[PDB]
Amino acid sequence: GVRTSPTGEKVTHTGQAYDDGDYRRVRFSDRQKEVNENFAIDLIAEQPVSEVGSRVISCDGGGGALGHPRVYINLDKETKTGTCGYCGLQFRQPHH
Amino acid sequence: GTSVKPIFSRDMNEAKRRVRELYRAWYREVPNTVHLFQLDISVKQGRDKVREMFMKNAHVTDPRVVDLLVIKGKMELEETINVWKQRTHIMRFFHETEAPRPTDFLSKFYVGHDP
Amino acid sequence: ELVQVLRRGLQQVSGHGGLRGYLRVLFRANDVRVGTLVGEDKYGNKYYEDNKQFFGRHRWVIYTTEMNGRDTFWDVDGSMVPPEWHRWLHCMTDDPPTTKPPTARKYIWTNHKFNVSGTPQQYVPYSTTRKKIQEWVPPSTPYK
Amino acid sequence: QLIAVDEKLDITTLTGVPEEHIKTRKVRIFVPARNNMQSGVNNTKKWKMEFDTRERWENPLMG
Amino acid sequence: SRGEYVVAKLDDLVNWARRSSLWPMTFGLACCAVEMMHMAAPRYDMDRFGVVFRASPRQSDVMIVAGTLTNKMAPALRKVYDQMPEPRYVVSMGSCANGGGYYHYSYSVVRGCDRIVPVDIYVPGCPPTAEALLYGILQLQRKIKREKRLRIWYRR
Amino acid sequence: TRPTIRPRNDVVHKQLSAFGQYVAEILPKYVQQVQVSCFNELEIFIHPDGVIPVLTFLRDHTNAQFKSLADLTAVDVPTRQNRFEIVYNLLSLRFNSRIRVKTYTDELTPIESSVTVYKAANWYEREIWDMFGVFFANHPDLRRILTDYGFEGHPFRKDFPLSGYVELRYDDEVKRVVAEPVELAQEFRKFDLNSPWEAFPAYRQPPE
Amino acid sequence: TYKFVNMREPSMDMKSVTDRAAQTLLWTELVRGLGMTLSYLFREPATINYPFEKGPLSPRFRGEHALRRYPSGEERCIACKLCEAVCPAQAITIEAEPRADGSRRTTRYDIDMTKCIYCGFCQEACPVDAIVEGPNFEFSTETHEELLYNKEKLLNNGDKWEAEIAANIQADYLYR
Amino acid sequence: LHHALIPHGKGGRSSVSGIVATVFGATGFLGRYVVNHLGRMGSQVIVPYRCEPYDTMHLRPMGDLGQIIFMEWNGKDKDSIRKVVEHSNVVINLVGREWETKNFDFEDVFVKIPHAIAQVSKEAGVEKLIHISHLNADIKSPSRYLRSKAVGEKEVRAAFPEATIIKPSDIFGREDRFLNYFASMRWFGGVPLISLGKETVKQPVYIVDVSKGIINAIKDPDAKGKTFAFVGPNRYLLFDLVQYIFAVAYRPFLPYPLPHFAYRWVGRLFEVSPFEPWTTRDKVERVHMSDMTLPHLPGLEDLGIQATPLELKAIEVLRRHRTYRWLTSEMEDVKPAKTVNI
Ligand SMILES: CCCCCCCCCCCCCCCCC[C@@H](O)O[C@H](CO[C@H](O)CCCCCCCCCCCCCCC)COP(=O)(O)OCC[N+](C)(C)C
Ligand SMILES: NC(=O)C1=CN([C@@H]2O[C@H](COP(=O)(O)OP(=O)(O)OC[C@H]3O[C@@H](n4cnc5c(N)ncnc54)[C@H](OP(=O)(O)O)[C@@H]3O)[C@@H](O)[C@H]2O)C=CC1
Ligand SMILES: COC1=C(OC)C(=O)C(CC=C(C)C)=C(C)C1=O
Ligand code: SF4
Ligand code: SF4
Ligand code: SF4
Ligand SMILES: [Zn+2]
Repeated sequence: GVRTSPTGEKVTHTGQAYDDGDYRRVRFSDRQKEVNENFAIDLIAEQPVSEVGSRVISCDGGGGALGHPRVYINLDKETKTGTCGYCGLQFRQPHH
Repeated sequence: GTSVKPIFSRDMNEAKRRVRELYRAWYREVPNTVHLFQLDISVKQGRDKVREMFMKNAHVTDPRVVDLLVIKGKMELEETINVWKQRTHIMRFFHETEAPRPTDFLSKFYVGHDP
Repeated sequence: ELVQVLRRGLQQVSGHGGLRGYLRVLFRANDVRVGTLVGEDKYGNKYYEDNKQFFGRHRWVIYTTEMNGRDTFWDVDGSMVPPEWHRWLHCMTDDPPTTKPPTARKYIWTNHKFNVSGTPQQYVPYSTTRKKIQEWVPPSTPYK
Repeated sequence: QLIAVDEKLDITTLTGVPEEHIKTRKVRIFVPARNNMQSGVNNTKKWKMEFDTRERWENPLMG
Repeated sequence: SRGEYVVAKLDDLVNWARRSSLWPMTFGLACCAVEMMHMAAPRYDMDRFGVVFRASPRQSDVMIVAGTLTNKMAPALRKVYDQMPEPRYVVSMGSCANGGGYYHYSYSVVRGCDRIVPVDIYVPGCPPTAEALLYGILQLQRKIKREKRLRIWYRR
Repeated sequence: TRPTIRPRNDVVHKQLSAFGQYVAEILPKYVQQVQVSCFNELEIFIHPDGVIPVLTFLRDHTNAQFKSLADLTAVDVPTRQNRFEIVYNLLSLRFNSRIRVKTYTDELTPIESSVTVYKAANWYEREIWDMFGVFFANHPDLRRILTDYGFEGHPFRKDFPLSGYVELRYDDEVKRVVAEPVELAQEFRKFDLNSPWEAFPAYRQPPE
Repeated sequence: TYKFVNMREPSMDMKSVTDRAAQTLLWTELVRGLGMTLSYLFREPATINYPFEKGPLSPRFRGEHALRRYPSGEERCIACKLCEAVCPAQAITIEAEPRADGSRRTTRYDIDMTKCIYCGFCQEACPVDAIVEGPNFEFSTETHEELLYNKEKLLNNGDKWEAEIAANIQADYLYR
Repeated sequence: LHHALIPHGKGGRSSVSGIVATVFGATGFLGRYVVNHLGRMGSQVIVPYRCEPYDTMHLRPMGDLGQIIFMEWNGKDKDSIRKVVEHSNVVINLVGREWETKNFDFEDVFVKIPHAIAQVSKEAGVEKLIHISHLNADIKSPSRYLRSKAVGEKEVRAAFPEATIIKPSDIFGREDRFLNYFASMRWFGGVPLISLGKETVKQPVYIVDVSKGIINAIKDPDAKGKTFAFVGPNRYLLFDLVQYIFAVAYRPFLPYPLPHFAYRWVGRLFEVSPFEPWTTRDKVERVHMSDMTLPHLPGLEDLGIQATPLELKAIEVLRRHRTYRWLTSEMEDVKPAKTVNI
C-alpha cells in the first residue's frame, strides 16, 4: 500500500518519508530508496474471519511447530472478534 | 609509619636524581630521533616537548609514583631508541590533527552541553 | 583405447550442435562436457547433470545471455540463479524444482533480481523511524 | 626496609586517563533502588559507582 | 569519431589485461586468511583465473585485508599499501576488516580497514566462504572491466 | 541425581586436602590459607613475600615436583584495598596433579619476579604488567607485550573503558596514521541482566 | 601406551651397506619423490568450474539474513527483542510501537552486517521463526553503506528467498 | 535552522557539523585538503566528479559512513549542477586548470563554469557560496589566466551577490605546482630565469592555511559578501626563493638569464604536449610576475589564521627531491633566505 509524498518519495509501511526541507534526500540521488511493496497490515486485513462453535479457540499460526506458540482466545464478546496476538487472524461465534 | 615498601627510591631526593638522569637521556636522544625518524620538526621543538611531558606531572610528591613514572619514561625511551616506534607514534605527542578546544565559559556554552 | 577417447571428443563437438555451439560453450564457460538437461528457467538459464562425474562437477548451469536488463554473454555471476535452482544447484536437495516445485505465495517475488551493487538500483540505507521531538510552531500573526 | 611515606594516595598520573575525564567528571556512589516492577531485592545489596550522563545524538546514517 | 573508437578499443585492451592478470599480496591477518588459502586450494584454484600470490608489494596489484586490523598493525598495513605501484586495488574480506565485527567495541581494533585505506569490494561473512571470496574477486574483475581511463582522458 | 549431575570423586578430594595440610605445615611463614574446592581443585593463599620460597619449594621438593608453570595471570577486584590478585597454576607430571598459588598486591607495591624459578614466567609477567600495571622486581626485560607502542593505561582494569580513550585513522594532510579521542557512531548498549531474585542459597552472605 | 618414531638401527652387513651406498650415489629416494609427483600429474584434478559449478552446501548453512511472513502475508516478527538480546556482536537494533490496528510490530529492524559474526543465535532465539539466515552467500558490495540493512531490505530479502528458505526449514526443523 | 542541521557531538569524525557542502573540483590539489577538513568535523560532503572514479578513491577515508557522496557532473550541463547542489547550504568552487585543453579554454573554466555554478546555486537556494580567484587577477594582465579570473569573479559577484571571494597567492604544498615545479628544472642542468629573477617578488601561502581559511569563512557570519587575500608572511625575490629551494633539496644551483622572448618560445614548444604540459607560455608569464599588494582587503589573520612561513614547511615538500646522501638532513640546517619585507 505505497502512496507517494508531495516530493515524489515513496512512503514506507512504518510511514517514514523525508520532508522537503531535509537534506538527507541527497543520498537517493542517482540511486533509489528501498521500499517493501507488501504492506502486512493490508494483507492481514484481507483475511476472512473464521466462525467456530466454541467460546474458546486455539491458534498456533499453522504448520504446527512451524508457527507461533499456541495460545487460546476467548470469544464471549458478541460485538467484536478475537484476534491472535501473534498471527493477527480473527475468530468469532456465529451471530444473528 | 604507614608501613610501605619502595620500588627503587627511599625518599624524594633519590627519585629526583633518577628523574634528572632520565631527563638527561631523553635530551641527548632527541637529535638522533629527529635524524632517524625523518621528522619535520626541529630539535628545539623536540626538547620543548620533552620538557613539557616532564612538567605535565611535576606536582607528584609520592616517591613510589615518581619511581613508576621514571620506569615508564625509560620504557618509552627504549621504544624510541630501538625504532620499535614509528613516525606516527613519535608525532602523536604533538596532536597535529586535533582542532583546538576552547577553555573559556562562553565558547563552551556556544558549542555544546559539556562543562 | 586412444581412438575411443578421440571419438568421445568428436561426439562432444557434435553434441553441442556443431562447431558454432562447441566454440560458444568453450569460450563462455571454458568447458565442453555434454550433460543431460534437467530444466530451464524463465530467465533462460539451463541446468545439466552428469552423475558419472565426481561430487561437485555432476551438476552445472549454463547461464542465460540476457537477464533483466544487462547483456550477460560474457558477464555472469552466481547471483543470477533463482532460489529454487539455487537450492538444487548447491546440492542442498536431490529433487529439482521441476519435479518438486516450491510452495506458491502471494508475496514471493515473481522476478528474480541479481546483485545490483554498483548500479543505480543499489540499496541505500536510511532510518525508518519518525521524528522524536516536535518543535513549537510560533504564531503567524503579530503580537502588538 | 620501609620508607614510611606520609602523603595522600594519588594514582591519576599512572592510569593514562585524559585530563578532561578526571577533573570534569562527577561519579555517584549509591545503592540502586529496587525496580518497582518486581518484589525481588537481590539487586539492592551492593554499592554502585557510575559517571555523569553526557550527550547522545542521532547518527545521520541509520539514525 | 575515429579517436573515440581508438581510445575505446585501447581502453578495452588495457582493462582486459589488467583484470586477467591480478596478483594479490601474500598478506593475511587472522581467520579469514585460512579461507583465502582454501581459495588457493585445488578445489577452487584461483590460479586458473590468473590470480597469483606474490610476496613483494612492488609486484602486487591487489591487497586482500583478511582478518582483524588492530591499532598496532594499522601503520604497517598502510605502509605496505603505499608501496604498491599503481594501479592498485583493495578488497575488504570479513566482518573484522569490514567494520570491526566481533571486536568492534574493543580499545585496540580499527573499526574497518576503510578508515586506513580506500576499499573497492567488501566481502561479508565471518569468515566468508572461499566461494564468496571468489565471487568478490570476480566482482572486482567486472568492476575493472568498467573503467574508462583513456576515454575520459580523450574527453578532457 | 544420577543422569544430569556431575559425579564427585571423594578419593581425590582427600588426597588434595592432605597435601594442602602438608604444604601449610612445611611453610607456616607464608601460608595464610589452604582450600580445596568441591570439583577437586586445591588453592594455597600466601603472603606476597613468600612468592619465591613457596614456588621454589613446590618445584624442587621430592614430594611436590610441580616443574611446569601452566599459567600466570591477574584478577582485578576494585573493592579490595589490595586491588590485584596474582594466580599461579602449576602442574606436576611426577604425581599427575595440579595446584594453584595465590597472592595479592596493589598499584604501588612490586611483586618479586619468578623468572629464576620458572623460565616460562618471563612473558606472563610482561603481560600482567601491560594489562594491569603490576610491577615485578628484578625482571630481565620488563616492557609492554600486547598493547600498541606508546599506549597509555592498563586495559584489563575494571575502571578502564571497554572502547578505550583514543582511536586510529589515516589522515591525508599529515600523510600518516593519527590518534584521536574515541567517537562512536553507535554507542555500546549496556544491558542490566541480573535477576532480583537470589539464585544460590548456599552462597548467601550475612546481612551485615 | 606409547611408541617410538625414530628409534631404529640400520643393518651393517655388506648387502645393506652397498644398498645404502647406491642410494647415496644414485638418488633412489629422490626418484621415488619424482615418481609420486608424476603419478599425481596423471590424475583428474579436484577443481570445479565456478561459477557454473558450485560447492556443496547443506540445509543448515548460515547465509544472508531475511525476515519472514505468515502464509497470509502478515509479518512473523512481534518485536520481542530476543534476537537483539542474544546477539553476541550487538549487530541488531530494534524499535517498536503498536500498529494502527493494535498489532505488536517493529518500526526499526536494523542489522549491521559488518558487525555480524553469522553465528545464527538470532534464529535460534526467535520464537516464531521470523529472523533466519538464508542460503545466499554471494552479496558482496562496492561500498560499506550497502551492508547496513534496515527493515525494508530484510523484508525484501525474505520475499526474494522464501521459496528456498521454507524448503530449507522443512528439512531441518525436526532436528531443532 | 532545520532540526536535522543542528550541530551535535564534540566536532569529531562521528559528529554533526551542520554543514552540507558541495565542493566542485574536489579531486585536485586544494580539493583534497578542503574535503579532509570538512570530513574531520563530520560535515556532509558532496563531491561532483568528471574523472575516472579510480582517481576519487583517496577521498573516501576522509569522512564517516555516509558523510561523503560522489556524483557525476558535466561542466557544460546545467541540470548536473542543479542535481549536485539541490540539497547543499554551502557551495565551494575550486574548478580550474593551469593549461588550456582542446575542449576547455581559460574562459570556459574561469568564466562560464563559475557563472553557471553561481547562478544555479542562487536559484536552488544555496545560502553560502565560496569562490576562489587569484591575488593577481587583473583585467589587463599579460596572462589570459588572470584576465579570465577577473572576468569570472566579476560575473560570479553579479550572479551571487552574497558570495565570498578568496584570492590566494602561489599555494605551496606536497602536491603543489609551485615548489615542485622549480625542483623539476634541475634535470636539464641550469635554471633559466627571466632577468635572473631579480625583478620578481613572490608571497607564497601554505596549503593548510588556505584550507583552514576557507573552512573559517564558511563558519563566519560576517564574511558573506567579503573579498579576502590569502598571502604568506614573507615576500621573496624569485632568485632568492629558487636558491633556497635548491638549497633545501641539496641540488647544485645553476641560474642563468634567459630573455623573455626566448623563454616564451620555449614555453610554446612544451605546450604541444597532449598530456599535462611541463610548462606553458601562461605559466612562464605568471611565474615572472610580481605578487600584488592589496592592503585594503581582509586577509588570513582576520579569520583567526596565523600564516605558516615557508621556512617551516619546505622540507616536507622538498625532502622527496633529495638524493640518498642528503635524505636525513634536518630542517634547521639550510639557513633561511632573505625576504624583501618593507
Ligand atoms: C606488437 C606488440 C605490442 C602490443 C601487444 C598486443 C598483444 C595482442 C592483444 C591480445 C588480444 C586478446 C585480448 C582479447 C581476449 C578476450 C576474450 C573475451 O572473453 O573478452 C571479452 C571481451 O573482451 C573485451 O571486451 C575486449 C578485449 C580486446 C579489446 C580490443 C582488441 C585490441 C587489439 C589491438 C592491439 C594493438 C596493441 C597496441 C600497439 C601499440 C570479455 O570476456 P571476459 O570478461 O574476458 O571473460 C569472462 C569470463 N568467463 C568467460 C569465464 C565467464
Ligand atoms: N594552485 C595555486 O597555487 C592556486 C590555485 N588557485 C585556484 O585554486 C583552484 C584549484 O587549485 P588546484 O586544486 O591547485 O587546481 P587543480 O587543477 O589541482 O584542481 C583542479 C580541479 O578542477 C577540476 N576541473 C578542472 N577543469 C574542469 C572541467 N573542465 N570540468 C570539471 N572539473 C574541472 C579538476 O577535476 P579533474 O581532476 O577531473 O580535472 C580538479 O578537481 C583553481 O581554481 C585555481 O585557479 C588560486 C590561486 C593559486
Ligand atoms: C604456493 O604458493 C603459495 C604461497 O607461496 C609460497 C603462499 O604463501 C600461500 C599462503 C600460505 C602461506 C603459509 C603464507 C599460499 C596459499 C600459496 O598457494
Ligand atoms: S571476520 Fe571472523 S573469521 Fe574473519 S578474521 Fe574476523 S573473526 Fe576471524
Ligand atoms: S547471526 Fe549472530 S552475530 Fe549475526 S545478527 Fe544473528 S545473533 Fe547477531
Ligand atoms: S525477529 Fe524474532 S526474536 Fe527478533 S524481535 Fe522479531 S520476533 Fe523477536
Ligand atoms: Zn495465530
